[PDB]
Amino acid sequence: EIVMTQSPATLSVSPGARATLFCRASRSVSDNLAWYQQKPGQAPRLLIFGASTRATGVPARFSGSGSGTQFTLTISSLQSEDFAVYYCQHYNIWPPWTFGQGTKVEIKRT
Amino acid sequence: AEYRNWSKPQCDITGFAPFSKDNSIRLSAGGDIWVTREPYVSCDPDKCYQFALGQGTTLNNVHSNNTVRDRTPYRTLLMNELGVPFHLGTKQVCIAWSSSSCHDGKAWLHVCITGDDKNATASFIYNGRLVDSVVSWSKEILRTQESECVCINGTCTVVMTDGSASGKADTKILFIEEGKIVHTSTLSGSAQHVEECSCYPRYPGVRCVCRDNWKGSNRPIVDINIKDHSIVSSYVCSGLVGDTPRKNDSSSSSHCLDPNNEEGGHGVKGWAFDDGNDVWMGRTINETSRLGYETFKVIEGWSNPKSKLQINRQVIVDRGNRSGYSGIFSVEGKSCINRCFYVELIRGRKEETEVLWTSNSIVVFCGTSGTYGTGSWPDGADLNLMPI
Amino acid sequence: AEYRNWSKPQCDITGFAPFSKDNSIRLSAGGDIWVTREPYVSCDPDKCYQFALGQGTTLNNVHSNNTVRDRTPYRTLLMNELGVPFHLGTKQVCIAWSSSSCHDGKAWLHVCITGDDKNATASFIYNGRLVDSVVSWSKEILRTQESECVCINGTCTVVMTDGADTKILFIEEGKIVHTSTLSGSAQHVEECSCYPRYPGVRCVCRDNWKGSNRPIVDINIKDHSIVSSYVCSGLVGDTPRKNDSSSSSHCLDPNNEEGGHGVKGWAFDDGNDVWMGRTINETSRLGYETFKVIEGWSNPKSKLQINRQVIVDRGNRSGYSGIFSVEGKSCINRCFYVELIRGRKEETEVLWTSNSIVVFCGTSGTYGTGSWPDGADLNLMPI
Amino acid sequence: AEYRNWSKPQCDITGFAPFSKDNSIRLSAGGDIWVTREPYVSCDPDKCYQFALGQGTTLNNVHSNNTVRDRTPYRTLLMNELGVPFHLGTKQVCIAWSSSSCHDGKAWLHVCITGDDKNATASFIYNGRLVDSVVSWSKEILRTQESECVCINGTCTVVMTDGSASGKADTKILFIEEGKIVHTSTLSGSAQHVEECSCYPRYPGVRCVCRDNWKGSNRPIVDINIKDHSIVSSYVCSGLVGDTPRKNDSSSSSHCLDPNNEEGGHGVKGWAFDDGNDVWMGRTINETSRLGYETFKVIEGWSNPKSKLQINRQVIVDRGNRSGYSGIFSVEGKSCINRCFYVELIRGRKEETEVLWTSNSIVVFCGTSGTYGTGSWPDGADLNLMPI
Amino acid sequence: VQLVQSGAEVKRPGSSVRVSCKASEGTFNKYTLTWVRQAPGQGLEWMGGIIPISGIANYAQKFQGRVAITADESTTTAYMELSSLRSEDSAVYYCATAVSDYFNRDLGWEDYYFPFWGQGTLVTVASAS
Ligand SMILES: *[C@@H]1O[C@H](CO)[C@@H](O[C@@H]2O[C@H](CO)[C@@H](O[C@@H]3O[C@H](CO[C@H]4O[C@H](CO[C@H]5O[C@H](CO)[C@@H](O)[C@H](O)[C@@H]5O)[C@@H](O)[C@H](O[C@H]5O[C@H](CO)[C@@H](O)[C@H](O)[C@@H]5O)[C@@H]4O)[C@@H](O)[C@H](O[C@H]4O[C@H](CO)[C@@H](O)[C@H](O)[C@@H]4O[C@H]4O[C@H](CO)[C@@H](O)[C@H](O)[C@@H]4O)[C@@H]3O)[C@H](O)[C@H]2NC(C)=O)[C@H](O)[C@H]1NC(C)=O
Ligand SMILES: *[C@@H]1O[C@H](CO)[C@@H](O[C@@H]2O[C@H](CO)[C@@H](O[C@@H]3O[C@H](CO[C@H]4O[C@H](CO[C@H]5O[C@H](CO)[C@@H](O)[C@H](O)[C@@H]5O)[C@@H](O)[C@H](O[C@H]5O[C@H](CO)[C@@H](O)[C@H](O)[C@@H]5O)[C@@H]4O)[C@@H](O)[C@H](O[C@H]4O[C@H](CO)[C@@H](O)[C@H](O)[C@@H]4O[C@H]4O[C@H](CO)[C@@H](O)[C@H](O)[C@@H]4O)[C@@H]3O)[C@H](O)[C@H]2NC(C)=O)[C@H](O)[C@H]1NC(C)=O
Ligand SMILES: *[C@@H]1O[C@H](CO)[C@@H](O[C@@H]2O[C@H](CO)[C@@H](O[C@@H]3O[C@H](CO[C@H]4O[C@H](CO[C@H]5O[C@H](CO)[C@@H](O)[C@H](O)[C@@H]5O)[C@@H](O)[C@H](O[C@H]5O[C@H](CO)[C@@H](O)[C@H](O)[C@@H]5O)[C@@H]4O)[C@@H](O)[C@H](O[C@H]4O[C@H](CO)[C@@H](O)[C@H](O)[C@@H]4O[C@H]4O[C@H](CO)[C@@H](O)[C@H](O)[C@@H]4O)[C@@H]3O)[C@H](O)[C@H]2NC(C)=O)[C@H](O)[C@H]1NC(C)=O
Ligand SMILES: *[C@@H]1O[C@H](CO)[C@@H](O[C@@H]2O[C@H](CO)[C@@H](O[C@@H]3O[C@H](CO[C@H]4O[C@H](CO)[C@@H](O)[C@H](O)[C@@H]4O)[C@@H](O)[C@H](O)[C@@H]3O)[C@H](O)[C@H]2NC(C)=O)[C@H](O)[C@H]1NC(C)=O
Ligand SMILES: *[C@@H]1O[C@H](CO)[C@@H](O[C@@H]2O[C@H](CO)[C@@H](O[C@@H]3O[C@H](CO)[C@@H](O)[C@H](O)[C@@H]3O)[C@H](O)[C@H]2NC(C)=O)[C@H](O)[C@H]1NC(C)=O
Ligand SMILES: *[C@@H]1O[C@H](CO)[C@@H](O[C@@H]2O[C@H](CO)[C@@H](O[C@@H]3O[C@H](CO)[C@@H](O)[C@H](O)[C@@H]3O)[C@H](O)[C@H]2NC(C)=O)[C@H](O)[C@H]1NC(C)=O
Ligand SMILES: *[C@@H]1O[C@H](CO)[C@@H](O[C@@H]2O[C@H](CO)[C@@H](O[C@@H]3O[C@H](CO)[C@@H](O)[C@H](O)[C@@H]3O)[C@H](O)[C@H]2NC(C)=O)[C@H](O)[C@H]1NC(C)=O
Ligand SMILES: *[C@@H]1O[C@H](CO)[C@@H](O[C@@H]2O[C@H](CO)[C@@H](O[C@@H]3O[C@H](CO)[C@@H](O)[C@H](O)[C@@H]3O)[C@H](O)[C@H]2NC(C)=O)[C@H](O)[C@H]1NC(C)=O
Ligand SMILES: *[C@@H]1O[C@H](CO)[C@@H](O[C@@H]2O[C@H](CO)[C@@H](O)[C@H](O)[C@H]2NC(C)=O)[C@H](O)[C@H]1NC(C)=O
Ligand SMILES: *[C@@H]1O[C@H](CO)[C@@H](O[C@@H]2O[C@H](CO)[C@@H](O)[C@H](O)[C@H]2NC(C)=O)[C@H](O)[C@H]1NC(C)=O
Ligand SMILES: *[C@@H]1O[C@H](CO)[C@@H](O[C@@H]2O[C@H](CO)[C@@H](O)[C@H](O)[C@H]2NC(C)=O)[C@H](O)[C@H]1NC(C)=O
Ligand SMILES: *[C@@H]1O[C@H](CO)[C@@H](O[C@@H]2O[C@H](CO)[C@@H](O)[C@H](O)[C@H]2NC(C)=O)[C@H](O)[C@H]1NC(C)=O
Ligand SMILES: *[C@@H]1O[C@H](CO)[C@@H](O[C@@H]2O[C@H](CO)[C@@H](O)[C@H](O)[C@H]2NC(C)=O)[C@H](O)[C@H]1NC(C)=O
Ligand SMILES: [Ca+2]
Ligand SMILES: [Ca+2]
Ligand SMILES: [Ca+2]
Ligand SMILES: [Ca+2]
Repeated sequence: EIVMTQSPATLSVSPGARATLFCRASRSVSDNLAWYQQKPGQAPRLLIFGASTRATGVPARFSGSGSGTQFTLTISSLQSEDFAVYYCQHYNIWPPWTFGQGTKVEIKRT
Repeated sequence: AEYRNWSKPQCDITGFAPFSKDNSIRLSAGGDIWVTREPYVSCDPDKCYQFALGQGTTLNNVHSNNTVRDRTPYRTLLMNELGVPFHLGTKQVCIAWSSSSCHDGKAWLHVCITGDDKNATASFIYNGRLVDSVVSWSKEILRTQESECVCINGTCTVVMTDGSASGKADTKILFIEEGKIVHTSTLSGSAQHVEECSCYPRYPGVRCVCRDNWKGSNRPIVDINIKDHSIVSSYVCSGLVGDTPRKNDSSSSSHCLDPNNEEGGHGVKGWAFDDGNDVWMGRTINETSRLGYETFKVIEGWSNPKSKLQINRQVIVDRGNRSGYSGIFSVEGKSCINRCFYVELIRGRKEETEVLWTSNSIVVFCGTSGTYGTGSWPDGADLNLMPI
Repeated sequence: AEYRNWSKPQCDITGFAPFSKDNSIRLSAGGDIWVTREPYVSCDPDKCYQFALGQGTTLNNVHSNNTVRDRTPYRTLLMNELGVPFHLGTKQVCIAWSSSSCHDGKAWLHVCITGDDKNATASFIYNGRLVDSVVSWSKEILRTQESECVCINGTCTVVMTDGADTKILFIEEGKIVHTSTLSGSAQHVEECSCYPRYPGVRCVCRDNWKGSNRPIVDINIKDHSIVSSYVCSGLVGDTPRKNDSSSSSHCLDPNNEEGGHGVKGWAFDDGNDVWMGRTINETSRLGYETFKVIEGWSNPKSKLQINRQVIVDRGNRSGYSGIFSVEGKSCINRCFYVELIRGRKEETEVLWTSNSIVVFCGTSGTYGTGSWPDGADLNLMPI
Repeated sequence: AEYRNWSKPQCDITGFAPFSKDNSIRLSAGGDIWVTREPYVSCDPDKCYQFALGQGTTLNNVHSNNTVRDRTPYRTLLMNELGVPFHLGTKQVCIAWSSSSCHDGKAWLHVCITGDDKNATASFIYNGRLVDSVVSWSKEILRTQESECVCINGTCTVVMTDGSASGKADTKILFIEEGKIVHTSTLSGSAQHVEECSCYPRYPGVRCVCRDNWKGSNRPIVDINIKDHSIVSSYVCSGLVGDTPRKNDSSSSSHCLDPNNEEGGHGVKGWAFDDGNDVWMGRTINETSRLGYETFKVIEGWSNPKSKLQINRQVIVDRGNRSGYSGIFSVEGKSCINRCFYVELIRGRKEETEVLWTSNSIVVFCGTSGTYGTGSWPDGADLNLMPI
Repeated sequence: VQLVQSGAEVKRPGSSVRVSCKASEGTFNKYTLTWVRQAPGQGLEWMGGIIPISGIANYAQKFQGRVAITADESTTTAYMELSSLRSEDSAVYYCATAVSDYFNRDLGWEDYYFPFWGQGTLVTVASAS
């Protein structure tokens, strides 16, 4: 069972600023990785697959990068829409298709 | 001719000398050669034959595209004398997307599996005519050894599995006499998942080393008693475990009875055999991809779960060159049963995006009591040049 | 079937009549024919087979480029009935970049050499299964006859060299039963063309070091003893060599005249006369001729040739050549083959290197003249 | 197996039913098929084989250009089971630009002629090894039957000629036992030119019908006595003469002893055989070119020089479609020797400038006591479409 | 593509619960259907799925032998029956499409990521009334 790990757990970031969310895998998952946004109470929303391909409904401001054991989701300028939990997930060859414990992108302020 | 019995003792193996190579993919670049995967070698009393599941197409062909799928209606079991590449004159023995074959001392038995995934048929073709068939008992991709079966005093045995791959499967051992299924034993003992057994005769029994796709990176052993159909099972005790993926040799471990859980899930068809308490075995050189191939003897690695003393290592394909399945086959010498093994050398999709097809060469090695040297016998095709 | 013994006397040869030709390179221009080199012919009791070290590729192929290297992991010993060109249905007998084969009267023995140059393995494949193997003893390209071995009462013999260090392996059903280190005065011994000479086996080799005269190795199957010497003929058989006006030989020593390098060739005794074949040119493997030298087996000074035959004229490339022996009704005939190399590096018109063969047999009957070159037009076919 | 003897009587032939066709040129348009000419058919006791002098090349090849020359160092005698087209796996039996073959009841004898025109060698290859050879005795294109030889009690006979074609030639009949030439008889009786004899066993003798290239448009008969090597010769008495060119049937005539002089010069390899006094024979339908092919029985045309009563005509290739050589071969049935014949169907140069090569298909017919119908079995290739 | 699921559930321990998911026309012929859990404070957890030709279903280690996943093209509804419920199973259950079309018995699954998700069914497992 491959273990996905995300950091930081609570990536507090101000509006308009850039955020980057890190994801680690307990062994190389190749580029077989995806990222899911989740607003509080809604179903998850696929943002990235194949570690870098954006999904159908996904604006330019979300970009995925990395391969092997370490991956990053970059959010170039946060709209109020973007403050959500983000789950990492491998889909490399064999079950289980484990998810990360998720990073909450909080709104940073005074 | 009498039925085969393999009563002769096993040869004093000190390593494996090269025996054959096909160059199927190098020849495909200017020739009508079949697209294959899951190749295997088996021998009649006179000569060895190479088998493969042909994707129902040649390689320089429109039908070679998307040949990465392992189950289609078009897959057929190609058969040739060993070393004769699979050219258009090759006999398609039977319709099959999974199979096993063995000469019983009188004639070939093929176990040819085909059909819908949820409802496959296994066809037993003996002396070139369909003698029996059996339907998928767990309705979830009936499948077999993708390598030679074994026959002793005419009773061939084939390990077959049905049910989930990354989960608890249903495995039966079919005892076949002249193609007629005479008995069936459900898998017993502690092997918890048992795909793709590489079997070898170990008179009076047959023994097989398999692929634990679920929880073991150690390989399961199935020990089959032809005289009373009883089955027992266990795992390759070697601390150097044979499956892929696996933990590296510094951190890997095994258990004689249980799947070792270390990188348990997924696997590759491979082999190992006992030499008293020592275990000969072959594995990919890489632990996370099927790159390279090596063989070695592990001192007490059949009996002792903690042993990591390897000796007699041989690179067969260096760590830069792709391998794939591998399988022991047994050759009856003048006064001992030699253990040979083969390595599928997969090329093309999905690892090599330079071509649209997926195919394999093979290379074959035999156990030798005599000295041997070194080399590396990779597939050898240049996919940057040949038909995309 | 009984083991072969070759006890019959040798035929009253008066020259060689044509026996076979493959046209492998002419057929390659529109066909899936294998790239080869170091071909050879050997026969079971019923029919003859052609062997070659296939470069693991067909000729009209991407893998035929740079096939000039003689050792790669992909080389395999192709086998066919004689005259059946090496098409895709050809059996790759074993992995091999150097080899020898012979039917022992019961089944084929192949000696298949492969591996790293510094550490090669020889595999003995008998009745189609690997029976034995032996590692390079001098760690410097283990190599063998590139032609038929010989078997008498089941004990096959194959000359092997490393480094030079040369051993004769005595093989019974593929199991190496004895090994003799080379003895007598042959100082370098590559690529022996052997022929049965009951009770012994005799072989004529390539001195790559100091002889343009060919070494003879005379092998005693009943006690494994080896003795060796050189082809006494003043018309020496190797290439390069000094021209016939200025060449000489010695029965015991390499003649030193253009000694270094060589080509695989053959010769055989006919009482004191020696039949032999050689390239017509003395500095390149162009042409091929055969002739009888009167007393040229016994007498170091003889240059009386007779019964000359051009086999390939001086304009057309040859290559290796090797005697093979065919058991007739009441005498052992000596046949020989000529490799007809084409392409790189002499012919830059193509990227590949391959060979046709042509094969001739000894005849007591009359024969005429001709020239049977390879015959491919490299200006036209696939570059 | 015993040596062949053909002691059985000849079958009650009423015409020839179709037996085989190769489609070699139709298959060449998408296949690696050999370029040939001077094909022939001969049979072992179990099955028939087709032979041809291959021009040392496939047809869709650069080496197929200028294949109109009948003598080159590259010509080899191709051999296959009858109907298996000459593909790349075909065995080149021997080096040969002229040849003859026959199974003696134990093994194949091939007579393979090669060399310089002024100094050719004939090689006798028996049981697959060269047993004897003989040099051109008149130093002017040694040549043989381009069709099966005949063997009775092991002594094979082959007619060979040397010397001028449009002039007085030297002809010898070689008696061969297991490839060793045991006797040689110089041609005797009144045949004045004797090329390319189509022989047939006529126990106790062998009989052959040949091509008079010099003075006869009537065909020479050579009647060979195996028990004492004596030779006698004469001509096909039929007023309907078998050679090409010839005078048309209104104006042609023959002589039982002499070349008829009518359009004597040049010829084509053909055949005829006796049926008591009637003569079965085959000839091109055209009298000035090798277009079409027909067969018929001429009543008393073996014994009577004036007969022109044909009956049982069969078109084999209609007058619009090219033929070429043709040759009887004999097949040992259950209780009679059947006479079959073949027709070379030449295509390409120099008559058909649409392609650069010259090659042939064949078609083969057998004598039948039973009824038969009609047809026309031409070569069938479209030279406007295939490789130029 | 659209997916809609059965309303919320409250269930007694040791019992089963049978969540349903009506997918859009032809969905089960193109995408693997899967069930993914979300325990109230925890991360996502795939339970299993069903292959979109053979209808063969594959389950996660933690649920194998007590979940059943089944589908019917007549209604284009898929159902998850979860047996032997305990308070650990109190979670939102989402049905989701997985792009994986096919399973190689040797090379495993490609593209097992979830582009379309149901609205999620809240399941609660307690002895309380
Ligand atoms: C030409 O061709 C031939 C034939 O192919 C080649 O020979 C072959 O070479 C390979 C090299 O890989 C050999 O396999 C290797 O074998 C060794 C084990 O053998 C050595 O150690 C033995 C044990 O030694 C200890 O214990 C004894 C007491 O029992 C003490 O006296 C010692 O001091 C030690 O403490 C020892 O018994 C062996 O001796 C015998 O063999 C040698 C020849 O090899 C003779 O000189 C002796 O006289 C005697 O007959 C021998 O010394 C393994 O250790 C190798 O595995 C390691 O290496 C692999 C890479 O090479 C690696 O991938 C493995 O995982 C493993 O390495 C790991 O584990 C080790 C142990 O924990 C660690 O030390 C290491 O750091 C790493 O973590 C391998 O199995 C073949 O045996 C040999 N075959 C034959 C038939 O000889 C030859 O190499 C070629 N030459 C050229 C130039 O190409
Ligand atoms: C058609 O096909 C046939 C079959 O292939 C062809 O026949 C073959 O032709 C070749 C021609 O090369 C012959 O090989 C050559 O043989 C001669 C040796 O033979 C001749 O000399 C013999 C010795 O003569 C001396 O001694 C006797 C006493 O013993 C005296 O009486 C003499 O006067 C001399 O002093 C002699 O015994 C031979 O006679 C026999 O043979 C002939 C037929 O050849 C008969 O007429 C006789 O009746 C009798 O049976 C004969 O006269 C060699 O000399 C040749 O080698 C030289 O030539 C080569 C080129 O041709 C060259 O490359 C060699 O290096 C070599 O030349 C060098 O050496 C010479 C001395 O040897 C020097 O003089 C020369 O300057 C140079 O330095 C060659 O070996 C075949 O024997 C013959 N085969 C058969 C079976 O007959 C025929 O040619 C073809 N015809 C056509 C038109 O295509
Ligand atoms: C379907 O398939 C079958 C099988 O293939 C076909 O049948 C075959 O058809 C061909 C047609 O060419 C026949 O060959 C020809 O045979 C005739 C000879 O046979 C006829 O005449 C015989 C003699 O007749 C005279 O003498 C008798 C006394 O003996 C008198 O009574 C008569 O009046 C006459 O004066 C006669 O014996 C024959 O009778 C027998 O056969 C017929 C069937 O054919 C039966 O009806 C009878 O009952 C009886 O059994 C018969 O009548 C030849 O003349 C033919 O050759 C001429 O024609 C060729 C072109 O067709 C031409 O190229 C030749 O050069 C030649 O022509 C020249 O010579 C002529 C005289 O010979 C001249 O008159 C002419 O002008 C010219 O100068 C030819 O050999 C096959 O025998 C026949 N095969 C079988 C087994 O039956 C059938 O045709 C097919 N049907 C269809 C629709 O496709
Ligand atoms: C058959 O095999 C041959 C050897 O494997 C192939 O020849 C080689 O092909 C490659 C790819 O085209 C060449 O590499 C390129 O070289 C050029 C410049 O080459 C010239 O300059 C260098 C100076 O260092 C010199 O070494 C060369 O020989 C040339 O004079 C570079 O700009 C590229 O970046 C690239 O490196 C090799 O140079 C070439 N080998 C030789 C001997 O020239 C051949 O392509 C194969 N042919 C077929 C049809 O299969
Ligand atoms: C396993 O099968 C083999 C056959 O593949 C059996 O081999 C047989 O064993 C006996 C005893 O070694 C051989 O005996 C010999 O027979 C000849 C007559 O043919 C006799 O003249 C000799 O003196 C000798 O007794 C027998 O020939 C041999 N069969 C063959 C074909 O070699 C073997 O016994 C079987 N073993 C078991 C456990 O079933
Ligand atoms: C070399 O091996 C050959 C076999 O390849 C041995 O030849 C054989 O010798 C014997 C004794 O002379 C021959 O026996 C005879 O057979 C015929 C029937 O074929 C019979 O009529 C006689 O009365 C006698 O029994 C045998 O035929 C012969 N085989 C062949 C193929 O010629 C030869 O003896 C061996 N030589 C040495 C030195 O070992
Ligand atoms: C031409 O060769 C054939 C063989 O291909 C010879 O045929 C043989 O002829 C004789 C006399 O008719 C047959 O003899 C009989 O044999 C049986 C036993 O097989 C016996 O019961 C009878 O009392 C009688 O002796 C013989 O079987 C037969 N062989 C075959 C295979 O048919 C033929 O005689 C040869 N012709 C000439 C002119 O030499
Ligand atoms: C079969 O052969 C004979 C002889 O070749 C053919 O007879 C000849 O036919 C031609 C017409 O094609 C006749 O030519 C004419 O002759 C007269 C008188 O010389 C002249 O005034 C005309 O201008 C024309 O040249 C020729 O005389 C005649 N010869 C003989 C000897 O009869 C016959 O045509 C052929 N039959 C068939 C069916 O083809
Ligand atoms: C063999 O496997 C072990 C376990 O995966 C590897 O151990 C890791 O070692 C690195 C440093 O080399 C540490 O950063 C990690 O913390 C270790 N992993 C764990 C899970 O503790 C070891 O590196 C591997 N050895 C080789 C040679 O690859
Ligand atoms: C095992 O094989 C893998 C696959 O080739 C190797 O991992 C790759 O390493 C290179 C850098 O050397 C990267 O560019 C690739 O992206 C890696 N691939 C993946 C899928 O992660 C690995 O180095 C090999 N390790 C051993 C022990 O042989
Ligand atoms: C055979 O060999 C000798 C020695 O190499 C050749 O003789 C020389 O020929 C060259 C011209 O080619 C002269 O310049 C030298 O002076 C000669 N040297 C001697 C020692 O004579 C001879 O030419 C060769 N024979 C043939 C026919 O090529
Ligand atoms: C032997 O073969 C060589 C090679 O073909 C011949 O030498 C060549 O001769 C031509 C002129 O005729 C030159 O243009 C070449 O450059 C030469 N090549 C080399 C490598 O030197 C030689 O003439 C032949 N000699 C004999 C006796 O056959
Ligand atoms: C015999 O064959 C020849 C060759 O095809 C025929 O002669 C040709 O006839 C046509 C007109 O029909 C001319 O255009 C050609 O030039 C002729 N060719 C030659 C070489 O003369 C002839 O008609 C045929 N005759 C018979 C009886 O079949
Ligand atoms: Ca595993
Ligand atoms: Ca030399
Ligand atoms: Ca093609
Ligand atoms: Ca004429």
